[PDB]
Amino acid sequence: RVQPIKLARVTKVLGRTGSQGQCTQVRVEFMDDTSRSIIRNVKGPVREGDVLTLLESEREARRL
Amino acid sequence: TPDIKLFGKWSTDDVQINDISLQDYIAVKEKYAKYLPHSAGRYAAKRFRKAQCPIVERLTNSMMMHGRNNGKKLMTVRIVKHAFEIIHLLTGENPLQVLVNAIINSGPREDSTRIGVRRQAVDVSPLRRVNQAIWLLCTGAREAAFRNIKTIAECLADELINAAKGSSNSYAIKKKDELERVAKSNR
Amino acid sequence: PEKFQHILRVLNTNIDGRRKIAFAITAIKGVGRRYAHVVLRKADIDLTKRAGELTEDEVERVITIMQNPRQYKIPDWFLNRQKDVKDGKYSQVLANGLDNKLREDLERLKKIRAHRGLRHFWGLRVRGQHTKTTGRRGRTVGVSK
Amino acid sequence: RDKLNNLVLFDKATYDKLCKEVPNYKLITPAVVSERLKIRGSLARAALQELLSKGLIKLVSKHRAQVIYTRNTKG
RNA sequence: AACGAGACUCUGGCAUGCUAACUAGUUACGCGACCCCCGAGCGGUCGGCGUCCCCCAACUUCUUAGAGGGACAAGUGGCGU
RNA sequence: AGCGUGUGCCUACCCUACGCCGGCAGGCGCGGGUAACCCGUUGAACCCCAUUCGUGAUGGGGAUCGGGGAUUGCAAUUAUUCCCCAUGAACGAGGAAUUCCCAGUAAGUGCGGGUCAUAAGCUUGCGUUGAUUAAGUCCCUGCCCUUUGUACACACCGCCCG
Repeated sequence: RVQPIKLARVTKVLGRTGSQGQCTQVRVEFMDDTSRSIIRNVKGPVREGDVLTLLESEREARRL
Repeated sequence: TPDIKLFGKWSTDDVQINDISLQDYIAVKEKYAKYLPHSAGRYAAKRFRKAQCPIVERLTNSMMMHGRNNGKKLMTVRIVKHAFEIIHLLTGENPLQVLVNAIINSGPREDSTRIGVRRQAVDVSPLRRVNQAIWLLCTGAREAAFRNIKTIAECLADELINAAKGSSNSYAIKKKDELERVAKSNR
Repeated sequence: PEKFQHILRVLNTNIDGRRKIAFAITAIKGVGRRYAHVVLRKADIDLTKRAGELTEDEVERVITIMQNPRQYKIPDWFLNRQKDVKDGKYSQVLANGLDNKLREDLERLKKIRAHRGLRHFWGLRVRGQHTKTTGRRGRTVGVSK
Repeated sequence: RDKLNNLVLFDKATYDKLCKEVPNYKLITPAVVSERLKIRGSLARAALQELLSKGLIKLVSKHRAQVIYTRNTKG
């Protein structure tokens, strides 16, 4: 039923998305196994090397 | 000797930041220790320059807000000063630890963006987490004082103490736990 | 405390014995903040006490000063009736006497049918104001036939 | 729509409570005394100055808009 | 090849470098005067306070305003048919 | 604090120190200024420190209305403006909608100029206290360029069928 929190590090910024340009699209590399990577959408201002907190790791999203 | 500055009365060296995502964005210790939460610095001139402002001055700026209070920064320094003196009597703890833990508990970490009544879930960045936390706990202090014999210095102390333990009596914790409930339904 | 009487009746009007003495007596018509302070200053009363803390002879000293200002050396420039039109006197008018003094003034203007008396009778603005856009108290009217 | 009914002068049931409650509170201030005893802020201001001259409480800080008091140097 | 754009004109921020001031000031003293002893130490040479007052003292930092100076994507690292 | 104005050339009025009388608005006397020279070191407001009130349409708010006193003017009633005592409304952050704004900026706060015999709730300038949020997009309303279609040229607010 339940799943744990994961932390992941920003490795590249890819562009801006949403109807008004509101969300940045970004690539992240996990803090446990450094060989893993995924892409995500983020609401606020973002910079390369920021650390995000993920409430689910298994979901992945393209262009909304 | 001049390497330690007590902010009038309170030490910075014993403070700890316990979320590794926020250590870069909550400015405390070292070059960020000052005597007063008031400077004339040009923090607005570039995108990430905002992150170099001491966290007690960011609380002081966000407090001089609601129309009749615009520009009145000298009044707003003494509200923060008398709130920290009440926090030390109630808790016995360092007031800077109570502020840092209230910021770490109050910032939301998932939210849902608007696309057409229709929404989609997205991640929140560490700079927007610290921006959201300050606005929520300033709003919580401001709404409680509006028709009570309680001063704003007492309401800002009550709001920070309840947020530092996550009690859900504070305005900031109820609003964080509303935003993450709504976004969890938009996955 | 003494559990003393905390509502009292002074000039056919009720005073709450619970406010500061200088703000309790302004419940009398004809007695504002400015006049109430000067009466208590001539009466030799301490302004710090609550209105239920006055003794029976202290309220009679205040009442006898309010009704005769000119004999306790309250100035002529302080008073609310100056050279009264029918008999030339100077005085302060209080309680139900102030209601009748206005009632006589509006009828005196109406009897000779001066412009003031007609505006007071038709219910219009009496001083210089415009009437096209302010003071509206009727109902919205539709254009339809 | 509602009304408070705060007292303007003490009675023994609340004045003996004022003297019994002194050690219980880490923070003593006119507003917390007002809401807890059902007392006006001007009577709460007056009552806390008497306890200071009796030596029963410590003044922590004073300013036009905010006084602060605390328990007598133990606990 | 022509007009618009840009250049151009006024304005803001820098000069202890220049020119030079009783319708602008500073510092200092021949000094002179009132007040305080708080000061090593006295009621003093010497200390403190001044839009208190002369200079036939010295000067231009603060004020005024004329001439010139200065910034070019010029220097270093990436990206670009 | 900073920007300004000042004896009106027909046209007949200017900016004010100091002393005295009056609670106040105001009155009398006597000097300076055609201005880096006199009002003037332009003792501005918010802000700052101490006091009183105590969650009450309240010592919040000040509309409406009675009586008296000065000043301008040839003349003040349909109240010119100003001063004093009294009276004490709606209003507890505003439905569907909708405006302006990116740094000494928004907003707060007061002061000059214009109009002026008498007089800003307007407008055009100046200083003072001083933030939150962005560093983007074409979704809504529009603009520029190219390809494309048309029965439009009065130009889509067009033309046209039973």
